[PDB]
Amino acid sequence: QQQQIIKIRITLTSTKVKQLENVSSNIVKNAEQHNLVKKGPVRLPTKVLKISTRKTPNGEGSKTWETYEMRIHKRYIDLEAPVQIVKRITQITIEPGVDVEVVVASN
Amino acid sequence: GHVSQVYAIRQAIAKGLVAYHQKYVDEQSKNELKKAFTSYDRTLLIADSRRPEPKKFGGKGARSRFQKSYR
Amino acid sequence: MLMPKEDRNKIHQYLFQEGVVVAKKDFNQAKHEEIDTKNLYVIKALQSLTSKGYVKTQFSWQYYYYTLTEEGVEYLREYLNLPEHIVPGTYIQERN
Amino acid sequence: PGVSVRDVAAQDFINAYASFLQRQGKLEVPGYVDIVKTSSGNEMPPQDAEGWFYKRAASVARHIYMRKQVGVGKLNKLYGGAKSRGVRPYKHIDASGSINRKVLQALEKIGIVEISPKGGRRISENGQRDLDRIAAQTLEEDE
Amino acid sequence: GRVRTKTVKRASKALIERYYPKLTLDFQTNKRLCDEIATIQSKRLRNKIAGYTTHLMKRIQKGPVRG
Amino acid sequence: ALISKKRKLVADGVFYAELNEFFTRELAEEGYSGVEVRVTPTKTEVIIRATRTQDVLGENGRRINELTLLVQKRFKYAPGTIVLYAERVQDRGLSAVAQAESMKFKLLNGLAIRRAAYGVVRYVMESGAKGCEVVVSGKLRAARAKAMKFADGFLIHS
Amino acid sequence: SPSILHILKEGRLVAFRDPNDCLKLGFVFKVSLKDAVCVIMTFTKPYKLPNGEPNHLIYFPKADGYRRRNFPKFQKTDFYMEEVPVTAIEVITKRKFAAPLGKVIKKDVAALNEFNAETNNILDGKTLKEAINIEKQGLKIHQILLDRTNIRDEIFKLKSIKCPNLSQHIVPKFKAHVIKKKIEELYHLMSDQNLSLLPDYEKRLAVLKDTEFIDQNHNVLLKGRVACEINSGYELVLTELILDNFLGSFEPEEIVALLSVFVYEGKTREEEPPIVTPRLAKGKQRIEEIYKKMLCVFNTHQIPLTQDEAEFLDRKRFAMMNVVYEWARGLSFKEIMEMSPEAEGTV
Amino acid sequence: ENVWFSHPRRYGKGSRQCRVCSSHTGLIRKYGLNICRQCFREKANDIGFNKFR
RNA sequence: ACGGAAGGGCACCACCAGGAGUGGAGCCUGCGGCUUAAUUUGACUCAACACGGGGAAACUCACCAGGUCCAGACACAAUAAGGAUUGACAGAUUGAGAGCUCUUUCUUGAUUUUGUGGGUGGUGGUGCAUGGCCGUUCUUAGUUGGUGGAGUGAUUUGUCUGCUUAAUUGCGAUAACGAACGAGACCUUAACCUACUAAAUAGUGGUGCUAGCAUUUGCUGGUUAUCCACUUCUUAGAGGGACUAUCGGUUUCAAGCCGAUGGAAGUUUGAGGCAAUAACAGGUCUGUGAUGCCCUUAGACGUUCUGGGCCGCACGCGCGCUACACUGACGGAGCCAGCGAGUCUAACCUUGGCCGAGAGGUCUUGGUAAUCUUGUGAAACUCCGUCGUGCUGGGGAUAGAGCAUUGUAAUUAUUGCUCUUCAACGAGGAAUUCCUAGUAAGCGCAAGUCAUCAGCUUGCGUUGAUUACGUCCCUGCCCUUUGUACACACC
Repeated sequence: QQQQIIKIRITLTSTKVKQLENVSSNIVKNAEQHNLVKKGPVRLPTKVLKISTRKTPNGEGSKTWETYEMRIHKRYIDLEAPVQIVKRITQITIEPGVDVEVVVASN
Repeated sequence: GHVSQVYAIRQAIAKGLVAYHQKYVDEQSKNELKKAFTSYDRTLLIADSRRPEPKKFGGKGARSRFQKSYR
Repeated sequence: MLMPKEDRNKIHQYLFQEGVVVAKKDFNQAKHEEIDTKNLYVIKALQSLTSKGYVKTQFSWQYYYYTLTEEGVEYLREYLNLPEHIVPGTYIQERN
Repeated sequence: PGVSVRDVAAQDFINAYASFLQRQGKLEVPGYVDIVKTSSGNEMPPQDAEGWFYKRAASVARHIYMRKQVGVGKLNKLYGGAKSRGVRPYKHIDASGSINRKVLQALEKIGIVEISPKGGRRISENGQRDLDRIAAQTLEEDE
Repeated sequence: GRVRTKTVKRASKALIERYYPKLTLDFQTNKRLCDEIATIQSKRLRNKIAGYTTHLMKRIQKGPVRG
Repeated sequence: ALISKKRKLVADGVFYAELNEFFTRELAEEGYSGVEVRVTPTKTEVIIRATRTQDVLGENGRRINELTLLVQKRFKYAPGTIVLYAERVQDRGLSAVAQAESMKFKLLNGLAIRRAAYGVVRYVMESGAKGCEVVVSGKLRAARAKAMKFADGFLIHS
Repeated sequence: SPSILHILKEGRLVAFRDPNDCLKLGFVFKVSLKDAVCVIMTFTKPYKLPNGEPNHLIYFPKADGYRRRNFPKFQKTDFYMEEVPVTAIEVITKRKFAAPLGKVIKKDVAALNEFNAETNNILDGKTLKEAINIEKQGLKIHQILLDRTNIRDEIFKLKSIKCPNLSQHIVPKFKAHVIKKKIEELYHLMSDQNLSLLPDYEKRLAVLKDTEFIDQNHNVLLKGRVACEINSGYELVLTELILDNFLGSFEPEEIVALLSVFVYEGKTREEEPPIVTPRLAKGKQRIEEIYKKMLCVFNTHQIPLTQDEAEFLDRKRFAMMNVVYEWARGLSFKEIMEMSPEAEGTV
Repeated sequence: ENVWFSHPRRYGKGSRQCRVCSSHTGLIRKYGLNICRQCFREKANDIGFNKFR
């Protein structure tokens, strides 16, 4: 009767930085409060979705191009945590835009 | 590339040496080293601050543009 | 459009039992989802229905958003011959 | 077309070996070797002729040496010429991979290299102690 | 070229007018003083303002400036 | 599930777009302003903003139910996973979209352009804005086209 | 899942069964991800025991002592299709073939021979490895797996395991435990604690015990006593208002006007005027604080309040302080009316 | 009805189209979105591709 | 507004100083004409001509030779279960198991049906009837109205005599006074943090297991497991950092400017994004279920099937990328990157072993991705050998013959390889394009179209120059003065 540790791995990803980092920091805080070892707030290389296209709808006009780009910021956070805290930490921390995932059984 | 790599390695050798002197030897020696290097400076200690400017549309390169006709 | 009457019955029925119908604008689609009929047949029967009131349409991104009316409900009860004050489309249902 | 000779004795490192591989009497030629272009995007066969395969042997010995573990496809990518089509300048394009495969199959037999986990092929401890030691003994002799 | 704009100059002047105690003729000290003394939006702009104040103080010491 | 993050985010964006357009089309009379695709664990909430929840919400939740059906039958969701709502937009204005709709409706009733434009601008001013700009292109009065450009207060373009 | 549709292989070995309840085996047509409607192609009839009864034991992987005890072979049957949910499918296994069901149906030479071979190869010998992937996510699923695979090895831990014949003798025991606690225990539970209002009531006790109105042994305290007089819905805050000398500073008028916040709807368009005296404002502030606290305490337990009580602070209730205060002095009814926003009957 | 009213459209410009407008030339397949380039431009900020560079 | 008028200031879409070139470096595609059954079509100085994201084997397709199909909603008559209408194996039929049509008859059961109003669709017309979008005027410093003043008024002043700035930027002056937009500021990105937050999806170091060629302990992996330690490199988040900082000169000595010092960064630190007012009867109805009016609406310019054509051509003009040869091209031994991109309701990126000269085929494996492809060990270029001046050897076209792949289908060859014809070509009149720093120029690489095809573009790195650092002479732009018989404004 230990309430056994399972090595949780959260994987946050979003197009926003301030709305995402907020959730990250919150996760860091709550998880700290419960007194658990963890693997950082590890941040990944931000992925730029670049789309090059002509400005004009039809061929006439000086040949002007237009970069249209969307950011993808991604954070993975490993909480070496018990079976108790999974349900407590999953229910909290939800946000429009911030795509949240959680995964376990690391091998 | 090759030249660039060479430049990097020499720089590393320099900085590594001066830093080593700074920590594990007296300062005067390090000063002597600097002054020997910095007088000659081929980006010896300090890095080369030029970095590739981006390519822009209506041309093969950055400042280069395509040829126009009129007729 | 000309089609077997059973398919029409299925259409009118399913629409009554839900209230909404959807359809990707594709003639030469073959079977349409949920209702057991080709998509063209659906789309044209629903157009026919719309013609004289009864159901309202909104095109939007080539996906045909059909929605039933009050007169439409009366028409469908008449066609499908089932009792009033018992089987409607989607009126109250939910508590809120 | 190729890689990793800039450093040490490019030609001499893999020339005293080439004749020494013939000296060994263990080498295992394909049969259709030496009447071949060596790459799809090339033009002529090698000018060594009575040789070349022995250069490419020690070059593949050097390749397995190079690092960790190497494969077939990688070798194709490497010795591949890049192909000249019309205007279409010199787009990097795979080699006569069969030759590299043959070389591998030879080297494995001679007791230099073996097939590894994670796929690929790896150098042995007994392997190159004798092989390219005599060729690079020229550098030890001159010193 | 390297000409200082309206919002840098005017604001700087205003600051010197209502804060002559403090604003010693050093850049870096003013730079933080500016962050404290009043709300500035960007860093660049703030720095520019600080620089101009430093310049003004430097040329206030020699004689009484008109304005 | 099992879609790349790249592909996924783009799909979400697409979903948002198609939603906004559909709502703009269907919720025209109500004075639709905007939406937000509020994804949650399991459920997927969708807040809708308009000037009035007169018939958008419906009588006893009828039109809203219809809308939900349209949403979930279109994109193919499990019933009761996707959910719609109806929040009040703030200040009947400042949101430009609603104002544009108001113009559109003012015109199509049968009115001169000036009255519409200046009505809109005045309303905007009343709503506590810095300033406004209303431009009307096309065929005003004559057969040849013309661009009338009304404004008040203040703006920025850079 | 990462291998739920295509990768696992079309015609993969699964153990399904209809309400007859016997150990069967078959090939998957297509894993329909919508209504769970898999069309399984069985090759074995309901495997009844030597006695002639429905077999209840499931294939519990990796054990010669477990399965060969009662399952040396199964019955051989030719192809025929049946639709079934995923709930009925018990344990998926490896021994399968890549070729489709259509080929088997239409009488091929390559399909049928290999097919029959696979049909009887399974029968001849079978000690298979179970394979369901956890690599997608696994949070609830992982937990379930943990629960089950510990109970998997627990089947060997207990006394009954190396019997000569277990499933022949189980039909009485099975009949007893399953059917006797089918709708007797359950019917009893349908007249013991029926609704979720009793559980929720016990959660309402958690907040009532925490707020110190009733004591922890579930009996009434002074706070609960005083509160027993108040019949209004906003009784807890009001109960909390009477504790300290905070009220002693006020005059009777000030008290009565302060008390108006509770007994008023407060749904109107017009704006609240400035408060008639600072003490009243202070009181209002205190009330607001207390109601915030109460909202917080209710919110920890996670119980939904009424629309009135959810709103309370958002609603415009606080203007009637300024109204009734003047009345409490001794003023005319016109004067007060001309101060107040709301209708007269309401006032 | 008709076993003659469909040519092969397994690939090419004729097979797949812009979901908004249903053109063929000027189709944005990148990131599997399949939007007419002009249409994409129109709904670019809607989807959330903002012009930085 | 214009001026072969004046004054002041500017720009490599202007020169000078040169560098690279274009009219024969691949022979390509684009347009014109010509040809055409059709050889669809828009755009014609800048601001049309590898542009329409237009690299089309069919579908794209709009054009041409033909063949069907109705998706003519609806209302109103009329035929009408002694049947409205539909479908139909097969003979004929025709490119064609298209009943399209006929031949023979079976099936069908209010849906349609022929007619009348009225719709509907259209890559039909009209971009000079419009919307949106974009281009350009206009890589520029310019525009406005509140209250004043001047003038009968159009209007003007403010918005300027100088000085300075990339800049109506400022400094100042002053019938104007405060104000707003544009510029700047702002945003992203490019570089500097041996400080903070950390990171087996990024590294490095130490300890158990490797030392096999230049090795004694290169650096590498053995090492997803051997555990520990670390955050310089690598990734981000948060902040700091440059403000012309200090010194000198120079100027009513003010704004500023030129040099020096330190500094990662001192041309608004570079690069972009954003970009005012008023315009053009610029382009687009072939992006749009954006649309007005017009045209057509069942031998339909509707939709759809068969087959062509847009590739019809030694070019009449326009852009475009390898090395005209010894700072070369080979044979090897060559060769470090950085943007990216990637399979689901499926077949994308391919590591691996086998077979194959080859392209490829195969058995599998890893990967929804800083983890696997993939240190995309790219190319130019470092090292030795082979030619060495020769329309030759240098390197592999134009034509033929085979073998592969993709695709219903490759024939007017999709591409790829292989051998035989052998060609970076004799430095390209007149003319004209781009260019001042990590740029120009060289060289590849990815992505965008995509089943297959790049020489097209869009970004990315790699090697890395000369020559100004100026001017108003040519080509134009901005302001002020002036002149004007112009105002669709010098065409």
